[PDB]
Amino acid sequence: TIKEMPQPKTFGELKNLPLLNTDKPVQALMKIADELGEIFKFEAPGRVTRYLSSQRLIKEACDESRFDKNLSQALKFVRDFAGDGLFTSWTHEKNWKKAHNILLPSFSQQAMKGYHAMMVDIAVQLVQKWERLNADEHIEVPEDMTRLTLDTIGLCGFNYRFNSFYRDQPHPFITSMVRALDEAMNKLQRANPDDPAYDENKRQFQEDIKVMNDLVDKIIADRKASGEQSDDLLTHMLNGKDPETGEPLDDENIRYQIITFLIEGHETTSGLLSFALYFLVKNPHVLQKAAEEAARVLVDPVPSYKQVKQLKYVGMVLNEALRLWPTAPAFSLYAKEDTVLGGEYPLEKGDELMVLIPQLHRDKTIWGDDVEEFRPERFENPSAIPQHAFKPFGNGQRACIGQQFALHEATLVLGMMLKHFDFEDHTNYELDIKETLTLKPEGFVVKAKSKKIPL
Ligand code: HEM
Ligand SMILES: CCCCCC/C=C\CCCCCCCC(=O)O
Repeated sequence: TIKEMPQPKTFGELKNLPLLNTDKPVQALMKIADELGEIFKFEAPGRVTRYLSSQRLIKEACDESRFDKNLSQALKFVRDFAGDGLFTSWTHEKNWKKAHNILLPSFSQQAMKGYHAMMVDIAVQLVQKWERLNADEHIEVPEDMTRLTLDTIGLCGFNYRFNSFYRDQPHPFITSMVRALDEAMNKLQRANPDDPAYDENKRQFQEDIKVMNDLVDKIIADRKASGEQSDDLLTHMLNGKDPETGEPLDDENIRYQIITFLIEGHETTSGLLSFALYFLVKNPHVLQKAAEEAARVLVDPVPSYKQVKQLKYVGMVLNEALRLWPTAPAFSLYAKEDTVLGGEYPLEKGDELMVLIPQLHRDKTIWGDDVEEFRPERFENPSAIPQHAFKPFGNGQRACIGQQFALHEATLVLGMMLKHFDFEDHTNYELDIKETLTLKPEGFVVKAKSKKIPL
């Protein structure tokens, strides 16, 4: 048969929408998953999506023959400032492919290699920021993670120096960028968008959207007036030609990929670093195993692309951190054509599936009776993991492009951190995940005793 689809409390016209009225809608969703199963329908006025929690359905939607990346309502609100950079453009849309072809070359094994030196530059500034601290003082973890991640993509990707550690308040781009994500996320719970009480908010949006674009204007500016032969993301953006179309990328699009890269390729990573340092601190053995591994690979003052390549264990910490709290928490798909999802559910073409990744990772029939446990080891043999079971980086062609960049910077700095530093959970931090589309622990702070080792 057709089963009728499960689906939570409705409120007349408001449908399900009053359910999502919260700061933590993805958490609220996980909860409703938990209550409802492996697939439920969420309907709001105008839209309708099905959330998918279960590996069985997921792998079925992960099939490119049947389901293309769809722009979820979130994305569409991100799309007002990201237009059609890779993140927030349809698959069937000239600029997507173009920018893939044009822009991928910047993520290949050799590029990783040149990027390395400049990662280190950063990860050093950090280590040093933490080494210059006095007794009384703690580190505000996800704040400083964010200082790292952003300066890194800046220099790696664009050879601009945000100079985040030269500053004690978060960076103007960070601030207007956060308020933009927060906007996109509230616009999702709005009964009535055109209400006059949201006028102060639309103004605030344009204000921050500008700040962001300003910084691109500074970035492109200073690439003009430069002794370059940079081989980064920007030179490719600005000068590659899509071998499929012979064409290069329009100014308008370039300026969307700049914004895209400066957001998506730093926020998700610092999220990880912080969930990572979280579970470490809450699990003092795991910390120790990985802090030792580390002592004995990073034998050099300053690490090296291959040195990072051996942090076997610390890449395992990271996968797990990402397994528990996937910091880009969902992707979206439409039905390419009418189908039936696991033999039970009739989809019309156009239908919006939507993958709760943090629930996908908690499918107990895949991972064991103990999903909520932070066990890096479950990542001893990559082999054992069924396909479509650990998708923290999306699916098929529509997949994190920055992936191996990300793991590489996390693995890098995590590792250096693990090596110069004793980390004391001084306040018994209880985990608070802040949502702004992506996820990041909030108010997570720690103390760091050095092992006075220079660099
Ligand atoms: C752990 C940190 C990261 C996580 C969890 C992550 C996760 C993701 C996810 C889930 C998607 C797909 C979203 C969707 O399919 O709708 C994605 C796509 C994308 N990501 Fe990441 N990512 C990370 C780091 C990065 C890095 C560092 C960059 C670049 C420097 C980056 C750039 C991109 C781009 C351009 C896309 C769009 C490509 C496309 O779909 O055509 N991400 N990433
Ligand atoms: C290009 C800018 C980067 C993208 C930033 C967003 C990262 C992941 C998107 C998360 C979508 C999660 C949806 C949350 C609530 C819902 O689906 O209703």
